Amino acid sequence: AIKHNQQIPNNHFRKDWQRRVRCHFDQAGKKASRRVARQAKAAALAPRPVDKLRPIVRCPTIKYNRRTRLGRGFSLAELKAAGIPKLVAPTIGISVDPRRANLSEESLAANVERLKAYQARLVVFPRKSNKPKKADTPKDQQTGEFVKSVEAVFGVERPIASGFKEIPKSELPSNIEGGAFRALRKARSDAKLIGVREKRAKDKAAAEAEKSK
Amino acid sequence: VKVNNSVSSSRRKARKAHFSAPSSVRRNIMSAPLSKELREKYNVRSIPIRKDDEVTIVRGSNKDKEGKVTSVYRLKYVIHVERVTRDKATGASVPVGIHPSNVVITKLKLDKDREAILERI
Amino acid sequence: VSEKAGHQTSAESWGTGRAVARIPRVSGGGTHRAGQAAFGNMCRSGRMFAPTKIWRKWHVKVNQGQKRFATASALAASAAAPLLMARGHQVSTVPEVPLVVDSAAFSGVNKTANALALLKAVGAGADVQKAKASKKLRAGKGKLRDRRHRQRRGPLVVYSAETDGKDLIKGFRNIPGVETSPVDALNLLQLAPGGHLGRFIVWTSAAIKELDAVYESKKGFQLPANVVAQADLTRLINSSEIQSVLRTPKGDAKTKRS
RNA sequence: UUGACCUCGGAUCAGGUAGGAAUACCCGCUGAACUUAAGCAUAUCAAUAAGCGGAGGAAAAGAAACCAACAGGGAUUGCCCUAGUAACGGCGAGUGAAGCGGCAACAGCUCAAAUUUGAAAUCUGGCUUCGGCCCGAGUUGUAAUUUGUAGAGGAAGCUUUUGGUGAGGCACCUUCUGAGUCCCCUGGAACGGGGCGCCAUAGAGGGUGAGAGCCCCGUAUAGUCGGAUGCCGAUCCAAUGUAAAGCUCCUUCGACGAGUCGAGUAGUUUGGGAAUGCUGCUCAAAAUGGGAGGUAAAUUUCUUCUAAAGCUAAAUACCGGCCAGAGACCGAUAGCGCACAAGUAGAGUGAUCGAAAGAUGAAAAGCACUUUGAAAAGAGGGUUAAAUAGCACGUGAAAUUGUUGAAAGGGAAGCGUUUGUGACCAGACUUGCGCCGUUCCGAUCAUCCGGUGUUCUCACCGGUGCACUCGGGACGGCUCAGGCCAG
RNA sequence: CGGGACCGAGGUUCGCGCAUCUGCAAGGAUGCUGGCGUAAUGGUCAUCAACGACCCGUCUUGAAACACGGACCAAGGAGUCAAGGUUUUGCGCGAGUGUUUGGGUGUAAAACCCGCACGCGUAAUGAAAGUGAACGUAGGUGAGAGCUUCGGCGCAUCAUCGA
RNA sequence: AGACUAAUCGAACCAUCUAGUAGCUGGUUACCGCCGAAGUUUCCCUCAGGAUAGCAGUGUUGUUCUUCAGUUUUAUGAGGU
RNA sequence: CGUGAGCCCGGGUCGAACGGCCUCUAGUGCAGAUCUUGGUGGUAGUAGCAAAUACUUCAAUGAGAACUUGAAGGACCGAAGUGGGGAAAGGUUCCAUGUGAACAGCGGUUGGACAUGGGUUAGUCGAUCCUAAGCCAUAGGGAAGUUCCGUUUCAAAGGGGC
RNA sequence: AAACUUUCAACAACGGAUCUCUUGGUUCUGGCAUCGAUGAAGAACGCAGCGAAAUGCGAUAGGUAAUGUGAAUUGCAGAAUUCAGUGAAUCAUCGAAUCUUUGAACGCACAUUGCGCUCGCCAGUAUUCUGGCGAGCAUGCCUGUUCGAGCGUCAUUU
Ligand SMILES: [Mg+2]
Ligand SMILES: [Mg+2]
Ligand SMILES: [Mg+2]
Ligand SMILES: [Mg+2]
Ligand SMILES: [Mg+2]
Ligand SMILES: [Mg+2]
Ligand SMILES: [Mg+2]
Ligand SMILES: [Mg+2]
Ligand SMILES: [Mg+2]
Ligand SMILES: [Mg+2]
Ligand SMILES: [Mg+2]
Ligand SMILES: [Mg+2]
Ligand SMILES: [Mg+2]
Ligand SMILES: [Mg+2]
Ligand SMILES: [Mg+2]
Ligand SMILES: [Mg+2]
Ligand SMILES: [Mg+2]
Ligand SMILES: [Mg+2]
Ligand SMILES: [Mg+2]
Ligand SMILES: [Mg+2]
Ligand SMILES: [Mg+2]
Ligand SMILES: [Mg+2]
Ligand SMILES: [Mg+2]
Ligand SMILES: [Mg+2]
Ligand SMILES: [Mg+2]
Ligand SMILES: [Mg+2]
Ligand SMILES: [Mg+2]
Ligand SMILES: [Mg+2]
Ligand SMILES: [Mg+2]
Ligand SMILES: [Mg+2]
Ligand SMILES: [Mg+2]
Ligand SMILES: [Mg+2]
Ligand SMILES: [Mg+2]
Ligand SMILES: [Mg+2]
Ligand SMILES: [Mg+2]
Ligand SMILES: [Mg+2]
Ligand SMILES: [Mg+2]
Ligand SMILES: [Mg+2]
Ligand SMILES: [Mg+2]
Ligand SMILES: [Mg+2]
Ligand SMILES: [Mg+2]
Ligand SMILES: [Mg+2]
Ligand SMILES: [Mg+2]
Ligand SMILES: [Mg+2]
Ligand SMILES: [Mg+2]
Ligand SMILES: [Mg+2]
Ligand SMILES: [Mg+2]
Ligand SMILES: [Mg+2]
Ligand SMILES: [Mg+2]
Ligand SMILES: [Mg+2]
Ligand SMILES: [Mg+2]
Ligand SMILES: [Mg+2]
Repeated sequence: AIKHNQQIPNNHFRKDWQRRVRCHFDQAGKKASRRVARQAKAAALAPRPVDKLRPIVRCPTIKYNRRTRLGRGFSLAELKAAGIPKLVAPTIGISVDPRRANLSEESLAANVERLKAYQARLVVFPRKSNKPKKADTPKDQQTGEFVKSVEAVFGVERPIASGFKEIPKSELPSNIEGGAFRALRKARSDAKLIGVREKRAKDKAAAEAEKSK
Repeated sequence: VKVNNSVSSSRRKARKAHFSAPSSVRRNIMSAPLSKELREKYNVRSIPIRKDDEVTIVRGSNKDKEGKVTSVYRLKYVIHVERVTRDKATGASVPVGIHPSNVVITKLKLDKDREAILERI
Repeated sequence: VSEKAGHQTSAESWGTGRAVARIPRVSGGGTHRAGQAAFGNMCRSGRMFAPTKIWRKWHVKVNQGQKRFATASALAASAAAPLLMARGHQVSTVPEVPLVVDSAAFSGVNKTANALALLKAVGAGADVQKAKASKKLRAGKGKLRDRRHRQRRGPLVVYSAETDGKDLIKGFRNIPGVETSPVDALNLLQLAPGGHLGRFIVWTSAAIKELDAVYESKKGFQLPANVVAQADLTRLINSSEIQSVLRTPKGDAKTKRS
């Protein structure tokens, strides 16, 4: 029933949609109840922070790898380097992720210093105040000026590396010899023809040359 | 205003609770002020009317008569006062209903349950 | 309306050949509802035309920036004496329109007796008394649902939530028409009620200090420029610059008949 | 002959459990057509309605045989976006996800596969309950260790463990906490109008004989009269190491789920296209093996996980059940079918179908008594503010009808333009402004404060006043204007 | 130069003219007189009279139709809402724009504040691999509102030859 | 006999899918002001309907020494009634 | 008053709320749809109240008597009846006393109507017992399942004495 | 001229519109998670001083016990000793009970208030018959108990 210079419609409304219409009139009511739940959790968890410490991870695609975010938990390699037992970290507010693996020393080193920074500022009360143990924070070190949420203080600080660097003209980097455009064109051609060159190396004539001494 | 999410300010619900109140609830609703002499003696503003209290009518066409209460008739939310009556066609006298808020209690029937009530307030 | 309304029946049309309209009719034979029409907006117990849904756009998304532009305009309009009078406030005894009361006077206004006395002293008594004496009973079915009365709007007290404190609002509730607002909120529904500019505002001294900080904390919003710099057309037209280039009036206000 | 074991039975044997209801939301199976394609058969409607089975306060899913191809993310769920996109489709009509990213929430674990083998260390049941004992289960494997993040065996070092006592601060209900019935008028009755007051952390709401903050219940802040239970910690005081837990180390090992994986074929399903999932049948594996890496196949590499066993709260859905609070909603032909003895009366053999129906008055004060009548009732009389509210009851429209009054009528009436006649009636008009003639009060001007557009004016005060000023009424004269119809 | 009819709009002077020491018939009616001052004029209704007047809605080339619906009255009764587009109007910001998925806060479903990502736009063209917008005052010619130091400059937009 | 199967039979009755679809019939609710048509072209399983162009309204804009014309004259062609 | 939709005022009834102006909002305007629901007309005091042969006199009751009652006369059903009983079905219609309205398509003092009471007695009648056509369990076998088949089968099936 | 027909007004009718209201509906939001073989949901029949329905309840029947409140219920007499009451009420709370016949419905049936069987007590001369009262008797499945079956099978006697 098209009548004029219209855009061809794409309205997927032919499947008795009126039975499955979800209207969010409780958006304000849900928000208030979520805050009530958060307040109750904080009161029960006091003086512990309401959340857990998480590592910095790099986003997993070429579109987002320029930026870092918070991960699920610290890998076992990071925990072992920091000097924290795997089954002790969950009891002191550290998130553990046995699935994650470290393929670079840089990311491992960045997360280890974060673990050591948190460990420095962490106060652990004794399991029974009468007799403190070796690993319990002494009574004098406890002060009472604590923090509410870890992720506020231990969030990402520079998710994307800055691009406002300024250098002296003496330190000006040199140019690519053949031209940066030609460098990209040559790189593309090498990947496109990697199999053709290897096939002919290794050529039937080259094999014939190998065969014919 | 009203700030209590457990209390309604609905006209429809307010009237339903008033006209469907059980006998015990209707007792509290049917209360009258005390006189100045009783107010200063007991430090109480108002209490529910008992059967044998003596009141004085303040409002209506009987607004100066007084006498002993003879019936606290909770179903119609009215009080029957002695000698405050009205004549039928046949000439027989029937009592007229007086709302408790239209009278003032000039004399209480003191009993150890009422005496306890006065101490609580 | 309920989605089942008008459709809780099994009526079917009788068709032609029976000297009745072709509309669906109830079945059975033992009730008044024997052969009565059932479905349709014209029937007695049918359904309404296009039954109302809860999908309707109840809420409106207004751009943040037009809200702030209007709130600034409402505050600016609150600083003009003609706009206060044209609204209907009794400001005949107010010294200056931006009525700013020293915040030290609000020390003991947590009691309604003191708060009312303070408004009378500063010159807001006439507006306060007007609101109290205007309580009427509204006309219509509004009384049935919840809305029983209408009682006019009085002065709006604006304070600072961190310096003045939160005890000010306690003494200003039972006063009819008088309402409070922290300097960092400034609801537009209270600054131009009904869409009419010129609310009578009673500021505290502390709230005036913070008004500049409030509008400099708002990120992404600068105080707007105006399409006209000098908003007074009398001086613009009667200026020596303008009148010197006019090539004399070619006629008069009232023309002689031909 | 007797005693075992295996398998199969009896018993109103001892002790237990299941069914049905409910099903709004949830987990499955089964499963249409109307409709769209302007016909119609694939398609679509729709992996929907109907049907069947099974739970809970949520359910389900869930700790990768994942996503990716990156500098790599890291259980599940939900929202926003991806995206009306990749893709599917008589490539027509149409349908149509997922990775990444931001956020809400956050939590991890238990088995099989090992000889406790110097000691079945395990468990139901009965008795005793006083410690234990006695049958039985079980070696065709119950306890302890181990679950791939590992682990086991080493030998050095470091390190870990239990009971108590409760403030109160929540969560439960429960008693208590402000101010006029002051004067006058209208009214049947003030809750109305006018005046004089008071409370307010309380001017939400309702009732009371009409619009009540102060007549009554409640409403706003805490804090007190109490008591039921179980959750949490802040101070303090008790102890102790059997043989149990970790951490660093490298050598040695390092069991890891089969009619399953996978392949073919058929059906169905999917965006999944040489086949996304599921199911039936046939074939049917392996140990650095296997799966996946979105185009079928052979060859060679690479990346990521470890299927065929299991449990687990939150964010999420839902107004069906229970309880609350609200509305720019409806207002008795509306809103649910039901504001009422409504799933009722009633209809149908039955499955089922299914209404209509609110309002006297503030208070029954619901009409005593007399008289006519067989009686229903009528007429007097009385109640009420009102019967022009009499239970056939708030107000009481129209259609339709009766009486009275006013008109007209030779096979319609109604209607438009225009008069006449008759009945009824609204306006306008009644005088007003000026000048000159009587009787009573303060004007010109100046001083002295105070305001102001800087020269105007208000406050007190000298204005002193009968044909002289100013103002006002009394009675006369003249001019002007003034309604309707006309020459 | 006579006889008659209908009309009097406008509301201080200004003007066009004519006459002459006056003024006027010249940019629209004044003067005098009379009756009544109320149902007398006027209005409504009823009625008679003159002239005229087919029953509405609808489909249709054509309806008063021997085309259909309509006995009468009251109440109810039919272009609504959502998502997605497009053009136009108003508004804010403007190479940016959009707070409200969510978080903080609150007089508590309101109002106020916050920020990362993301959507649209800023770059297109190919089936794709991919490539990716200045010879020049971002060009020349003609027209062009407006401005002009009067010799010229020339926005938007259109036509044309180019890059 | 397409007969009978609860006054129902060339496929009973009940509830639901379901407000099934309908290029076809009927209806579609105040006033005034201004402008004001078409039944024609092309395509269609098209002929009681659509899309398309035409006719119309509204909103504008470039402008407002804006330009042209259902017309005549002069000059000069075509036609085959 | 307005060209008009409409607005305003006076008079009568009535008894508790309502209006103007500026914006916002919509379940917002009726003459029709063989429209829906309710109510009311002309027709119209009209069609009609005509099958089953049929009634009359006196008296009582009563406000009132063609259709109440008693007596007398005249008739009909004419034993495959307009009689005396029952099965199914109905459910108090049975009986007495009393009666305003409504019902008995005319009346009504009468009634299967209305109101208040009363009324159904079993070892011997019937049900109960038996089996018929047939239906349903059990053992089993199908089916995703609601359930279908099976009634003696491919079952360790029961009944009595001291 | 009247009658009749038509029009209007007043009054009176018929009818229930309009106005105003509202212990009702509807939608949204917030909180909670609790049926049943220890017999559920539903059904039938009964129970009040005077009740047909509604509501409530079950032969302990418009209800009992217990707790709290504190003087009623109401259409009439009936409670006035219940007035210090050691306690009214169609009150509120509710932790103890009662709970007819049924119904998943469970001895077998049921269109029957039908037909049975076991134990105990009481009465009739009664271990057997009759009557009254009480407690019982479904199916599937699980663990155990005890009684068995099978040349399935082991050892010994024999
Ligand atoms: Mg007919
Ligand atoms: Mg089709
Ligand atoms: Mg079609
Ligand atoms: Mg078809
Ligand atoms: Mg279903
Ligand atoms: Mg679960
Ligand atoms: Mg997009
Ligand atoms: Mg699909
Ligand atoms: Mg296939
Ligand atoms: Mg299928
Ligand atoms: Mg397939
Ligand atoms: Mg699970
Ligand atoms: Mg009256
Ligand atoms: Mg009345
Ligand atoms: Mg009436
Ligand atoms: Mg009438
Ligand atoms: Mg004739
Ligand atoms: Mg006339
Ligand atoms: Mg002439
Ligand atoms: Mg006249
Ligand atoms: Mg006249
Ligand atoms: Mg005429
Ligand atoms: Mg004619
Ligand atoms: Mg019409
Ligand atoms: Mg024709
Ligand atoms: Mg004809
Ligand atoms: Mg027709
Ligand atoms: Mg007709
Ligand atoms: Mg945002
Ligand atoms: Mg952006
Ligand atoms: Mg150009
Ligand atoms: Mg035939
Ligand atoms: Mg038949
Ligand atoms: Mg239909
Ligand atoms: Mg074709
Ligand atoms: Mg046609
Ligand atoms: Mg067109
Ligand atoms: Mg030719
Ligand atoms: Mg009233
Ligand atoms: Mg409508
Ligand atoms: Mg209407
Ligand atoms: Mg109508
Ligand atoms: Mg009709
Ligand atoms: Mg006749
Ligand atoms: Mg006949
Ligand atoms: Mg015979
Ligand atoms: Mg017989
Ligand atoms: Mg009889
Ligand atoms: Mg009769
Ligand atoms: Mg009669
Ligand atoms: Mg069977
Ligand atoms: Mg006429």
